[PDB]
Amino acid sequence: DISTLPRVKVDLVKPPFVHAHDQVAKTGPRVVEFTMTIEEKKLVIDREGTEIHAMTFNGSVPGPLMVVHENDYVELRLINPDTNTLLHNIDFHAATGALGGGALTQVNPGEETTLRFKATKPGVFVYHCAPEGMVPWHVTSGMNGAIMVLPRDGLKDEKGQPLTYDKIYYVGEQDFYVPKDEAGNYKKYETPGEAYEDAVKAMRTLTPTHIVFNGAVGALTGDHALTAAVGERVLVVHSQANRDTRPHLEGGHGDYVWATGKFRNPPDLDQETWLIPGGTAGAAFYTFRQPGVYAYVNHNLIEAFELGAAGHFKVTGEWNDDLMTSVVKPASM
Amino acid sequence: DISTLPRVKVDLVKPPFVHAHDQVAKTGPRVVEFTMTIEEKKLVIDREGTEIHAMTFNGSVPGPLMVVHENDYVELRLINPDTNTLLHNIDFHAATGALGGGALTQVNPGEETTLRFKATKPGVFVYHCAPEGMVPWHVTSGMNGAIMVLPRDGLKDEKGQPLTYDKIYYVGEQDFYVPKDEAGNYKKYETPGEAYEDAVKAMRTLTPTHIVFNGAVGALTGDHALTAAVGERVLVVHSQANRDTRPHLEGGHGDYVWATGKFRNPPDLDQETWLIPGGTAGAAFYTFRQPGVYAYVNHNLIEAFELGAAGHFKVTGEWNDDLMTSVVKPASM
Amino acid sequence: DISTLPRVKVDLVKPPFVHAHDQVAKTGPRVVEFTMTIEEKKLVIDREGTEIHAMTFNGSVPGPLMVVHENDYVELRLINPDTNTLLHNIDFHAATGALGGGALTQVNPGEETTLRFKATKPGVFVYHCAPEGMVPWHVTSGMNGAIMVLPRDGLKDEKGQPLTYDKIYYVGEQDFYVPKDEAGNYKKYETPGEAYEDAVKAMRTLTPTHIVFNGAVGALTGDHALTAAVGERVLVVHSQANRDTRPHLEGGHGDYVWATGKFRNPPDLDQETWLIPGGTAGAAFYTFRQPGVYAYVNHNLIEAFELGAAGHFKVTGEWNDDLMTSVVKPASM
Ligand SMILES: [Cu+2]
Ligand SMILES: [Cu+2]
Ligand SMILES: [Cu+2]
Ligand SMILES: [Cu+2]
Ligand SMILES: [Cu+2]
Ligand SMILES: [Cu+2]
Repeated sequence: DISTLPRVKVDLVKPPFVHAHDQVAKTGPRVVEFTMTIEEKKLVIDREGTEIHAMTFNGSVPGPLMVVHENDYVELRLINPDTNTLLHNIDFHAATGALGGGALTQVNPGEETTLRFKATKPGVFVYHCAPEGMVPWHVTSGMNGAIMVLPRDGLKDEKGQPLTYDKIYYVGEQDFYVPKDEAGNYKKYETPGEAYEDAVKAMRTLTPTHIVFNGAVGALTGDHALTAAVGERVLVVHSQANRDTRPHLEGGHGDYVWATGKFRNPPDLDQETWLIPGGTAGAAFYTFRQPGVYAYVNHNLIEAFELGAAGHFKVTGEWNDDLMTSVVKPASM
Repeated sequence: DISTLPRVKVDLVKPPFVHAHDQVAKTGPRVVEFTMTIEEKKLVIDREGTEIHAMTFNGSVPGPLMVVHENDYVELRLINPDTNTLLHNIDFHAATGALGGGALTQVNPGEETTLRFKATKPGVFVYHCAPEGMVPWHVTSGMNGAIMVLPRDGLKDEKGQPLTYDKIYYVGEQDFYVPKDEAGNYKKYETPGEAYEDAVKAMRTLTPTHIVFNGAVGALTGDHALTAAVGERVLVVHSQANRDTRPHLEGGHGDYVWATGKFRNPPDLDQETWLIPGGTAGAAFYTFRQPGVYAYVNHNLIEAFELGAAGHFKVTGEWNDDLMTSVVKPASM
Repeated sequence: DISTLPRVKVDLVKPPFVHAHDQVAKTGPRVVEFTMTIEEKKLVIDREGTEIHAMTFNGSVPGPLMVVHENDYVELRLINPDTNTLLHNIDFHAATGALGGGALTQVNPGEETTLRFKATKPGVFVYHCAPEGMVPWHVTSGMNGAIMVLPRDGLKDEKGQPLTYDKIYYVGEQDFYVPKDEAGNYKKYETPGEAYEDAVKAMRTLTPTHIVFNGAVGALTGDHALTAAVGERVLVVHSQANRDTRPHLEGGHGDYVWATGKFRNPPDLDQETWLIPGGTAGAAFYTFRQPGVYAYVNHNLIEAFELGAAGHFKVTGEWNDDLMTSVVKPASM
């Protein structure tokens, strides 16, 4: 059966960008092959130069977004180079059985494996490392991502009508728990393991030191701000593998939102803010109507502006005065 | 076009009360004019006399609830008297563009401005101050409120049938982060700015010192308890601009609930408790069936009874023994 | 009227098990009688032998799950033996009036009472102790449970079709706040009251020391793991009376989920993870398709694997290679 199915290999791209794909499937079910390389590396996450030892899928935090269609077969080749120091594996929330594949993908440095699973349920799902005994440590070190399983006939609105996006971005939100000394300064380590004992103590406080989008404070700002134009329909996929988040587009809305990310359910309309539970991926669809800068944030504003969970959207186009206008510019009474 | 539209001016009232309005619009679209004055003032929030320097819209925490209809134009005159010390602005989650209006409403003390925006989406929304660089500080100082955009034909249930309320109350929940000394006592300041550095440090703990309804512990109790009668249909609007909350009416339910507050979506039925994400406004509809005192609380009972997120509902009428009855009063075995 | 109704007495069983009942009612409305005895007792909650003074309904944490049908009358005899030291009562989120019955069920040690209420709304609800002045203390000491009010014609899917479960389990999640000394060690007490002052201080931190399923770390693991077989339809009822939780079945899904637990609403489909707000009970329906061990967890993995919110499901049957297969077992590159 499967031997008879067509196979296509796809090359992943770095978040927030997404690899090429078709919204409406043009072919029948296929075996979609992906390759990911685990990479333990140092990452500086803030403007003060705070450095951590991140555990990543393909060298990025979050790991890349995989896109397939309902009933396609996902075949992943997972490689753990001998330059790494820890055992890793992968748990797909999209898969059925063996801890999402975690029990079948345990690879020590210098090992590799290939897992295949049927994408039976449509929606956006979280995937993350989950080694027995140190699950939270690997997950909060940046080892998680997301996979999107699109219905074979694309997305639809609450009334069964087609929803087509012009652009898609993947925002991975990550909570970090950096160990601190007596005065409150962050500690630095030489190797991932040298941080273990301290890492566990920091996690137990349940209080993150940093909460970031795309691996670092201000990563989606400045020259890296997300872009769009008035009239463009954008789909924003957002994931949080360990903690709740409440995305909000300052100046806009979520026209159609799947907060818990499962497409067989009708979307919620006109959302101002939505709750994505820790360990879930959600998606929001919006058509830009005004140009300018938009602040895409986790709406616990302390987490957004003090901890790092904030990004920018830069939109081009003509301003619509009917929707909004300054009748009297700020002036002296 | 707009010059041709009828205009009506409305005077806001102090929460939990709401200004006069029509549920079902009796006129076509209009320009609804509101005026709000920013007020930085000292507020004591608990029984021990803990005092803070609140930043308010119209002198209250929360700011007043504005009510308009879908497709009406909201025109707000925002005044920042020269008696204030900080720059302020306003971000309407209900508006489209320029950070909800935040980028067009920056007023220094002694300045005023007038913004107009089209209320294109129905539902209850949060509005809050958002000055670049000190957003969380202003928001957690009490500078937020809510606006309700009613469908032109009023509220409807899950089956498209009309829902009419007899009473409406606005409960604004506020998380405060009061700086403390070594022993755990709250610090007092002379001016808002003298608290800034300390305020930022307290917020980063992500742990509120107080979580209150209507600006203070016990503000909606005693002589200020919310009132209703058996048979009355009540709509309770609840907002939290920065933190998640889980409202619950002890002794009752949310017959029809819009947890994320957007009316184009069908309400959730028979809710015991619902989650309102930080940065969102929700609404719950309930018909009282029993007289007595009801405890309206944030159902994280520590936040409710230890931190202050609890209010009272006092309902008059006849007790229904079919619904509930004490068969054997507490007595010695 | 009620005098004329048939009456049946039911004997409760210890969680995670549930007492015998019919999904589809075979009789008309009845008076369902239950008896519960309050029990203050010492409980060790972790592997290090940490001991607490729990306040329980029927000697367990959580209290037992009660099952009745819509419009049945629940009659509870609540006994507080003279061996107990505190006053207790019961608040049913399923009931209407008098604080869910809390105002009518205040019993001092050596007292008992009998309350009756009409189960007018279908769904799973939380019930908990709520004595004026020490509500959070009693609730976070383990004094809460849940009651399920099934529609008279059983559960149905999003399309009105019948949903029948073969097995049902009740998972009660409990957040504990154990007082600690200067070094971080847990304090031990002789009597419940001797812990009061310290208990209040620990709760105010809003940071649990333990978050467990069925009263203890690892309570639903090993020989006590939940069991099922491939092909079996299982309903998992989950409750949290004070704090939000985000259940997730590692290796599976929630085919049909009522996150806020009210059956008059259509279920959410194909959920990977769902949010149950503090003070709520939810239910998830799943048909096992693969054998093996599944990790049922609160998906804030720190709370799950460091604090104790994790259990096991052990499923028997034949492995399905179409759904998942290891193409290349972990091997040296
Ligand atoms: Cu790993
Ligand atoms: Cu906002
Ligand atoms: Cu301000
Ligand atoms: Cu309650
Ligand atoms: Cu009690
Ligand atoms: Cu997981």
